[PDB]
Amino acid sequence: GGPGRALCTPTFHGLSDGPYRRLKFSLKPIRHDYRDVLVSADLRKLAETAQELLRGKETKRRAFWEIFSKRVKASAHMLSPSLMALIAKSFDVHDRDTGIYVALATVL
Amino acid sequence: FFYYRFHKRIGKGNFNRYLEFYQKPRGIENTLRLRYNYTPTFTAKKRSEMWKVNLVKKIAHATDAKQVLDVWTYYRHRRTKRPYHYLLALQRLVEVGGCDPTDFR
Amino acid sequence: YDSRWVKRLDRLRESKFYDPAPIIKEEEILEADKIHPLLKKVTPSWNSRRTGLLAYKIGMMSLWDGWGERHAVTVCQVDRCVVMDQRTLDKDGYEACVMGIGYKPIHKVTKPMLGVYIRSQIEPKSRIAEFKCSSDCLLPVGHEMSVRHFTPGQQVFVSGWSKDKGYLGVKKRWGFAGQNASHGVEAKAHSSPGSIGQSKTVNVVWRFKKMAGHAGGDPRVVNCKVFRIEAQRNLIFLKGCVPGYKGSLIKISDARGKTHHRHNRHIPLHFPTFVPEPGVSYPVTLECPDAEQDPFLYPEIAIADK
Amino acid sequence: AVPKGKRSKHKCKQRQLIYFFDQFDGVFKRRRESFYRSFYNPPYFSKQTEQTSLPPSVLRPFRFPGFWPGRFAFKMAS
Amino acid sequence: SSGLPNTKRRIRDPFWRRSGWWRWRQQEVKAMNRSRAFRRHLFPRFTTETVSFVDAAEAEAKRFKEIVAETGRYPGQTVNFFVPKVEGAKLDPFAALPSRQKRLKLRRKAVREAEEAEKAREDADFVWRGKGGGRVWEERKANIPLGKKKLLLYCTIIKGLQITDAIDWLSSLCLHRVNYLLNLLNASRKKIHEQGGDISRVYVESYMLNIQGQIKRPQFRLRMVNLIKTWKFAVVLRFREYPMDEYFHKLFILKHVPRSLTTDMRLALAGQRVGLHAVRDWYPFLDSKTRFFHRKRLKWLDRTRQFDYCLARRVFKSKYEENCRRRKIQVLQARGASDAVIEEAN
Amino acid sequence: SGNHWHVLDGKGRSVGGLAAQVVRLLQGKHRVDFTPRTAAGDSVIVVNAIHLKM
Amino acid sequence: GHKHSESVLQQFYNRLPVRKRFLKAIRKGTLIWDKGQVKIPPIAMQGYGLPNKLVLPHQKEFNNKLPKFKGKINQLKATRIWFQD
RNA sequence: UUUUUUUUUUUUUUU
RNA sequence: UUUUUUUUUUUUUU
RNA sequence: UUUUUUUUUUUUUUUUUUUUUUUUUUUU
RNA sequence: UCCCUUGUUAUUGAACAAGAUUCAGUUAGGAACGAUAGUUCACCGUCAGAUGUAAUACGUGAGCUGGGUGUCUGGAGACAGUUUGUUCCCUAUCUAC
RNA sequence: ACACAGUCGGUACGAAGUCGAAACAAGGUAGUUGAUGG
RNA sequence: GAGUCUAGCUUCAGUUGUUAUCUGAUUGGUAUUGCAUGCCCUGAGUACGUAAGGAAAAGGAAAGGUUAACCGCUAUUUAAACAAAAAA
RNA sequence: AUUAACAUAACAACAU
RNA sequence: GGACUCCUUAACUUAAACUGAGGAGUCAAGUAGGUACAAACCGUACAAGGAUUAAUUAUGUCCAA
RNA sequence: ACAGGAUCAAAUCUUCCUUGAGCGACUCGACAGGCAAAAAAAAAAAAAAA
Repeated sequence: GGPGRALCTPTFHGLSDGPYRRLKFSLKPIRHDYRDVLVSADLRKLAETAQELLRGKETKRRAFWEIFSKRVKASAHMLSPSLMALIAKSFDVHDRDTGIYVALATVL
Repeated sequence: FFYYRFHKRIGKGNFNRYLEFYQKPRGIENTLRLRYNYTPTFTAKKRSEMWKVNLVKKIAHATDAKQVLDVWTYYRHRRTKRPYHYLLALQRLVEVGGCDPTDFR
Repeated sequence: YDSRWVKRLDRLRESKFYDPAPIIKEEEILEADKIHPLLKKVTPSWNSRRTGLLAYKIGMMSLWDGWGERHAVTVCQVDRCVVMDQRTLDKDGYEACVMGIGYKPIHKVTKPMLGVYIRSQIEPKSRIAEFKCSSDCLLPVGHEMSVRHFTPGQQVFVSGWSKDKGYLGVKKRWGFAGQNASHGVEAKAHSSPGSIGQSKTVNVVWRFKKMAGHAGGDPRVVNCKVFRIEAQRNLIFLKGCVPGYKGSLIKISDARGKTHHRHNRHIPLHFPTFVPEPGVSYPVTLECPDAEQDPFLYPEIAIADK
Repeated sequence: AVPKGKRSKHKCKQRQLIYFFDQFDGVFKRRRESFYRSFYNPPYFSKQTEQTSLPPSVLRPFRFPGFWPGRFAFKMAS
Repeated sequence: SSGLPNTKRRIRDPFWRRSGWWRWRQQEVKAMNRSRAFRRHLFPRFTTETVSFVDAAEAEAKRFKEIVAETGRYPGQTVNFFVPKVEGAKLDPFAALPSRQKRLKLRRKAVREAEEAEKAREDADFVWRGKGGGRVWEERKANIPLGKKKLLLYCTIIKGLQITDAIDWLSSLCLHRVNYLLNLLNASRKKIHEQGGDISRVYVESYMLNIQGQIKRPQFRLRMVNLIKTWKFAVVLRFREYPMDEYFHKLFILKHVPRSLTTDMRLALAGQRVGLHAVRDWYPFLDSKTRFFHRKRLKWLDRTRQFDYCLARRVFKSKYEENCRRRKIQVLQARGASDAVIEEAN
Repeated sequence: SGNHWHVLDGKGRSVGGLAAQVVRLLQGKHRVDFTPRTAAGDSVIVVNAIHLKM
Repeated sequence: GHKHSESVLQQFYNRLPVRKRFLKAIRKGTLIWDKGQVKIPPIAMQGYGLPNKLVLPHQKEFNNKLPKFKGKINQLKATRIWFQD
């Protein structure tokens, strides 16, 4: 017994059921080089992609273009005079004008 | 942790005739290690453990020393920092175009 | 590290190998090679406190006085008490001075400890202590304390550890009464503690109950009087008694409270330290001033019945 | 006084290990170290047991011939 | 000192510490100890295959019993059922299967056959095994006037130690009733040596106690008659031989060398029974400081990709086998046997 | 990280009321996903405690 | 304490988290405990009416018609005054 | 003037 | 309302 | 040479003497 | 607010000294013996320690006892002493091609 | 284990991806942003 | 990661009780007292009171008593009785 | 040869 | 040859859980709920059995709830 | 740590800013010491060299 009510004692309980109620948690191997991602690309990956674009005539998707442009824009202040020429020539060959040329004019 | 002991004692002081000064105190009142007395759930564990990946992920994405420093700062409380973590940050800092050694960060 | 019977003979034979007594002078002159450049005279204030000192208990002695009354005094020696470091509010968070005393073999000192001594430019120390004082009495690092810090005829506060007596009984420790030796008394009742609690109304023994156990080894404090000092050998004679073994560490400070109010009121004392002026001599030995009235005076006390 | 109840198995179990550690730290460990010191000195020879005991010896044997370099035996003479 | 144990000793407590030994603290301490323990190993960086240990007799017993359990008959029976044991029955239903000793003998023969077959394989120098393999021996000793309390103390001491080491441990006691254990130890060592196994690689696995009975006696008192009795117990011991592979990993890597070996080595060194060349050779196993520094250098080498596990194992095994072979060759030559006899013997 | 913070100004407020309010936050009962087994609350910071009334 | 059994009224007092000074007063009667507060007991004036909170429900109608005091203690002119039980 | 009682299991009296 | 205040008082009626 | 009261000394400090525990480590 | 020590200075039939009733604290330091054994009380003699009450199962009997108006070698609570430690008994064997 | 040593209940995989996110709108380009003069 | 000394917390009883204005070159501006038995001395044969009679503010000291500490002195008990010469 | 009480050992466990 | 409570009433110190009478409920032989903590008071569409569902009752609605 | 940085720029001897409080202070990185012999009221007393 006690001062309060005994029945008025809510208890946590699941309102449904499923097979993932006892799935143990484990730490999977973590990637060692995260820079390999286009999103998180670097000066080396940028140059490799530019060389691939100049070599191949493949018609890539919009996403690639977008991401490539954005990354370059972001990292414009880290490029070298030799790498800027390659990156701009890729665009010129593929006939793409996403405002990239204006941005590089401030750092060239 | 069957039993977690924690008490707030009446420490010595002098508050009488106190003058309001717009300044921060010495330090926090609570410093004792926080030890849970219950097993965590999957989501809790995940949130606790995701730092290992998020750190690197954000370091990689960073594009300036400011960002780098900020990122590093955010995961301050994160214990058990492997050596390679330092190496990564150093490499990124050098690539970004240097940093401020004098920086508290 | 010899045998019992070798040590016992040593104890007896030691007396035959005593070096001759030194030659004590009447005057002393100090030069600039024994003075801290940073040492200066500072005027005291209302909220100013001095520092303490450390000493080793040597032994008791009996000495006369100007009136001819014999008194028992303990001899204390300051074993090269030197300041190590200081504490500041900005740095640490409290004003204090760290001092060292004693000597230790180099073949017993750890490397991290030796690192401190190298910095300090001082020989290895046996013991290290700290004192809290006011900020205006912080002595410079490397200054060597002297017996001249305390003026003869002032009250001092002495602190130290008591002796050890091992395991003792209730009757031996506290000094219980016990029971009679006769009149039909059980064997066990001779030295029994007796009642140790109340009835079922109180089912628990009160804390801090007087019971049997290991005796001795406790901190104790006492008041003392500065009777005589020696500059040559750095010796101090204290009137009264000091706890601890003949060689144990003891702390000495000034009077506190009533002791200060009643006694240490009209006694001019060098607040910071003893500051000798180059080119002037100082006494070697200082004695306590005699009293005013004749101690050997027995006046008449009337005894009238009513 | 007299016991009020019976001791459980758990308590006994605890006591066992307690006692074992107590003994090991104070008897066995000291004895082992004292035993091991005698190796340097020649074995002990008793006069009383001379009737049946083997002759005295100084040299100690090697229990691990695998790690025993140098000659093991001498060739017979002509 | 002189007839008095040191007063300033430190007695360990398994359930209490001045720094705190609570449940919560135990977890952490255990975690850290396990973590440190795990890391002490040095596994190879390249292996060709992994071969596990399995007991054919034990598998066959389970296979024999499973068919009886599921079908209710015996292997080959098509007309008859299974008859379980009944009170007063002398016939053992599982009489066709072997006993524990027979299975151990079969194991001891199979391991010998596998050891002989190993030499044929060319890639035997890059094969992993783990732990579990080795010959196993069992003995017994009954009629021991000692109780469980007394027996356990000794048993726990002797558990997980070298055969030789155990002997010393028991000898150092200077006890009377320990002689019973001593005799069992000595007999087991002699029997294993006669069986051809290497006594230098034999370790004590575990033990087992069996109650036998009691012998009560009268005891008169002022107002009662107590009953005084005596204890009777039987001790069962198990021995296992460490293969070369296992042996190497424990001494070279783990550096868990026995004490007897090191004492012998130090004795020889002190007595000048060996040259200046042996000190360095035994440096990895001479003293605790040398073992620790050696292990640290090993770890550094390993991290530097400088250390070859397989090469070290081969060198170790070759040196041990060469010393063992030279011992026998010199022993045979000591008798003055002929060249033909020596060649036929080895 | 999932750790929320609530900084309050207890200037001229009642101790009881403040305490009552704080309790709620501490307990985490204000959320839908409240579990009595665990502590579903959020960190609470209080200032100007000297200014309380009774 | 040492006493085995105690009165309920005393026990009640014993449970009051107040200073010894106020405890004594409370015990005496100079002070009362109400609504978790300590205040002076009500004052009963001669001739004037008592507070409506102390009389019985059926006595309130007659108590309300009696004279009432709307002044200070200094201005009070009662022949005799005492605490209302 | 009223809402606030023995709410005398604890906190609280936030009106 | 004023550090006036061991059982002593002033000012203002809030 | 040791022990003891039958001898001697103190009757002050309490944010003092003293101490087994450095805590931005929120899931060892 | 308990026998003495405090409330300078208004309660007093309080001149001083020595006294009587009542109230208040942050609860400070103190209070010696003997004869007769009529179960305790009025009183008696000494140092004048200076008119010296109750509760706690008679407080207290697995601590002791006495001329009447039994025994028990301490198992669990409590209290008084004491405890090296991350390691220095043993054991703790990845990943998988 | 606080428990007369019991009973009820008890953890919700992926993005830990990324050359995606386009047929809302705006956009300091952050896979950013939507309510509110007290 | 490790050695020393320490900050904070804890500690017989118990409390929250402290600083407007601001000497003009004129010797300068609160300060370690919480506490308390009896008798004696200065104040004092003074205040008071026909007379007898007989105070306080402060300090100083001799007994008795409690706690703690210690072996310089005294009392009780008690132990020890051995290696200076390199001619030894 | 033989049930229980009783005595010892091996293996099995990780959201800790 | 009965324990508590409601009304009347004998005895007692208008005392006591006493001693003894008249007539209703409960316990005895009644579960779970409320009354803080141990039969007697309130309520019950009052315990054959099972499941994760809806309701005006004593009574509650600042926190433990 | 005078270690980093700004300036038409500092007496010998840094004008000024950054280092969250230069990891509470110093110091060590082959650092540190449990057990044994011997000694041992607490405590102190041994350099290595079988």
